[PDB]
Amino acid sequence: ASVLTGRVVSDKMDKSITVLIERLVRHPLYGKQLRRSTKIKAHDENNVCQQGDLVRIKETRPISKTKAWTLVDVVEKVE
Amino acid sequence: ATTNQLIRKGRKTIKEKSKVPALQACPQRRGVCTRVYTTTPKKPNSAMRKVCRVRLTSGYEVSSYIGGEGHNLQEHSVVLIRGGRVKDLPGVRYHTVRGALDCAGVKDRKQGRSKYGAKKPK
Amino acid sequence: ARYIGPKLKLSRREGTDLGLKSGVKPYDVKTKKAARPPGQHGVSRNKTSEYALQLREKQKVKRIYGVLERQFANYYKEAARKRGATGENLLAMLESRLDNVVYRMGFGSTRAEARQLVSHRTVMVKKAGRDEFVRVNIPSIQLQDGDVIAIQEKSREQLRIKNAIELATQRGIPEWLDVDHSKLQGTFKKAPDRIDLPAEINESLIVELYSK
Amino acid sequence: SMQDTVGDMLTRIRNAQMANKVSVAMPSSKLRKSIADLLVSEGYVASAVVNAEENNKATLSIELKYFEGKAVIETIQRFSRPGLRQHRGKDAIPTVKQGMGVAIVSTSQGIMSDRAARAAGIGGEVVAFVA
Amino acid sequence: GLVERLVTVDRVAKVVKGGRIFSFTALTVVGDGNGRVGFGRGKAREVPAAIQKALEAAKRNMITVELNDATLHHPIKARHGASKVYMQPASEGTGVIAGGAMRAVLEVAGVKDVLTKCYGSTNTANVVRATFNGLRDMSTPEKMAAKRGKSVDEIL
RNA sequence: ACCCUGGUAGUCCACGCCGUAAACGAUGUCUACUAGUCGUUGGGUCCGGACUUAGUGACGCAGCUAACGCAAUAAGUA
RNA sequence: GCAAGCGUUAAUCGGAAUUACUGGGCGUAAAGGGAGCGUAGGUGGCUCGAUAAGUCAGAUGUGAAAUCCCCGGGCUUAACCUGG
RNA sequence: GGGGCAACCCUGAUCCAGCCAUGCCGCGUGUGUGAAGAAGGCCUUUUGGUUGUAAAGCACUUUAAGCAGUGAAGAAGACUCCGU
RNA sequence: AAACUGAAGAGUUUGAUCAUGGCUCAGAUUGAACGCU
Repeated sequence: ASVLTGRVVSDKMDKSITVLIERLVRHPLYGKQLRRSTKIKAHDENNVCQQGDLVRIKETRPISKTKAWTLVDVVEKVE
Repeated sequence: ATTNQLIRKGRKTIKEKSKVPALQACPQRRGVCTRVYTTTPKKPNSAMRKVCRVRLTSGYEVSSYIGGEGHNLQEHSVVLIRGGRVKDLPGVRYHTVRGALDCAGVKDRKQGRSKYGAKKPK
Repeated sequence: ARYIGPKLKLSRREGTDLGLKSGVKPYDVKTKKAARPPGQHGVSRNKTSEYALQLREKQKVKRIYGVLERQFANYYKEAARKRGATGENLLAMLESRLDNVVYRMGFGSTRAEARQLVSHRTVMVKKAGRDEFVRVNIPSIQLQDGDVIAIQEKSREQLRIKNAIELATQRGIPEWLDVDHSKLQGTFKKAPDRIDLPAEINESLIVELYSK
Repeated sequence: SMQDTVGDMLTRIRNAQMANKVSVAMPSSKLRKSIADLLVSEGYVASAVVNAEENNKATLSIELKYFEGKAVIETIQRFSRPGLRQHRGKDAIPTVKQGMGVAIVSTSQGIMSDRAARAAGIGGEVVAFVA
Repeated sequence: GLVERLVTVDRVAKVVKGGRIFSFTALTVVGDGNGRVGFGRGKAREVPAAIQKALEAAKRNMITVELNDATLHHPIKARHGASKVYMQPASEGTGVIAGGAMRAVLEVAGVKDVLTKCYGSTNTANVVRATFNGLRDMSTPEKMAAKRGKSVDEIL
């Protein structure tokens, strides 16, 4: 439905990971695209992925106070 | 002033403050005269210009210029003060409105009557 | 409002005939003063500036048709918006005014007397497509392609209308208007073209003035 | 160092024509050849031939034109620089000299003139204005 | 059959032992109204002699401009020193909306409708010269096509 | 005060502070391109010259500049 | 010159390219940090591929109505109302 | 819109009216004709200029306001009766 | 068919000049106030 891709910058929570999604939001006056980033905490039920991995996360019903996304696929892993 | 420098700091123009702070963005304010004196203008020219120091309802106490030939203002006279500075007078940025509340219109005015609160002669 | 005061000191300020007096006398005989502007001095020194030939060119068109600034600046706003040349869309809106047309057709000795006919409910207009002859008292009605003008039955025996026709024939009748003296009826067939009005009016000065 | 290869190309052409040089040469590249080829087909330069040099290097030589002793390329300015890229849609391509000049546009169908992009109804990166 | 118009008359002065020697400078723009235009400024102790001397300097500094039959062919941006001018073609009936210095050269050169704007310093002598450079540097679609060896149809 | 006769801190050394100068080319750093002429420093390669480099100077086109002036060591073209 | 209004004051934008994105400058007019190394960041050689995120195009959904603009229609005209 | 089977009731929402040139728009305060170019004012070189066809005079017109009539549309046809 | 139409400068530093640069002005707008009407 609504899937998002980004790296894992933290995984030191039980059944939870922090995902850093990058976007290029363009300045509304000067036209240069600035690469910004937001930290989205997703839910990793089995707690398998570590930090530094590519993960797809989809929006779902909230699982915690500040957690409403869940891990669906780990396309890439730390080298 | 590169593109990267503009999306970091950005042009910041500065707005000028009001030249008539006592009015508080109002067209006119009423006040009470605490002193009605005369003073001398600056270097280039000479005269005895009539000035009234008035305490306004905004909490400011400024000096306004009584324009016209003759007036009837004393202490505790209730006057309307508008904006507009007098170039020759240092520290006078307001004009008293003639005909408004206590200030009378200029007695024998004929041409610019509405600027001096004078009724049309019959 | 409208201008009520003397008419031959308006022309004199413009330096040309404005048709503010019915053509029974030559323009230089009705006033005989028309070399010097009105007032004490009139014809003197000082070099006129670019703004003065702009103001005087727009003041002149306003005095010809009898329209004040606010109603006349609205016309320029309609003419600018409107597609095509501004200074020619402006001259059409002013020539399509109902009070101007009952003078181009011959029922008014002058636009001021034609203003006194439209306003006093003595002229009926019929919009093209409708079949009724409404009475109107609005000088500034913009006529359109096909509108028919007719004099009111009550005031069809007017002694001032009868001699306004006689005097119009000498002045002539335009081709964008079809008049019927016997039936006291006309037709606004078409708005006049730029080459159907005098070439002494410089409409480019009018558009030049309304841009600061 | 050099961080605008396209800007260097145009600067070489701009200075060579200012100096009335017969031809301008520079290390070659497909992006440079693609722009140089468009300049030839637009009629701004005589020809542009690539000579394969040693150590897998190439030289792009452009033959310039002059009309009545004046350079044919009156102005050649870069629009989309690396510090600020400019991508435009099919209806936002800026014209050069009211259609007389060429706004070189990099579309998904390759480098081509702005009049070609509008005909194809396609946008792209407006890389330069040549007039 | 040439159209002449005076742009500005300025009073200048030179200093000597006894005092000041005042002279007058006049800047004129002469033009055919059909594409031929030229400016010149003359100096004399009297205004009529400064005006007359300006006219003769302008009739020898002339250029022919190929206009788009009512207006310019393409937007123009020119400069002379510190005055930056800009002109773009306008639709018929727009009129020459320009400042006094820009209007004089454009009106007498035959332009009837153009959009202008003057940047930098608005010195009449330099603005007239900056506009004069822009009109002389302006190009025609026929000239652009022939320059590239193509036709006007091949170059929209 | 300038001038004269003396004269102490300082100037010198070691170790630390200070962090400022008309600390200037009143010209940020790094690239590429654009007539030329004459010096000079450290190389190099050729035949006393010639050429080519990396500095350091004096001029001088185009170009730029309000002007002064800059001008391959740009204040030119990007 | 405006006109049942006309002036004055207050206030916003404009003119001001006078914060310059469009669209300015920094030798001497205000403006190069005393110099350097370097973190974040910005930007970045050539060739053959892959991907399609940016970019571009198309389709679909949505972007309320009113307002703005265009073409009309009704108020005697206009302001006003109004259909697409 | 609320209640009621309805009748009907309630509704300072709303639909209107009042006050204010506060704004936008429209109309008016007349129109033609009138010269040895009256007088009065103002200037002046003391006699001319100007106010100026402006006024007076003469011939008209009645928008708006006033007076008197007439007079749509905003109303959706409730109830009751018949028929299917 | 159309919505696609739009860009003005001036005064003021000097004995004079060009540049720089501030200040001021002409425009539009208002739920406006005030003065005369």
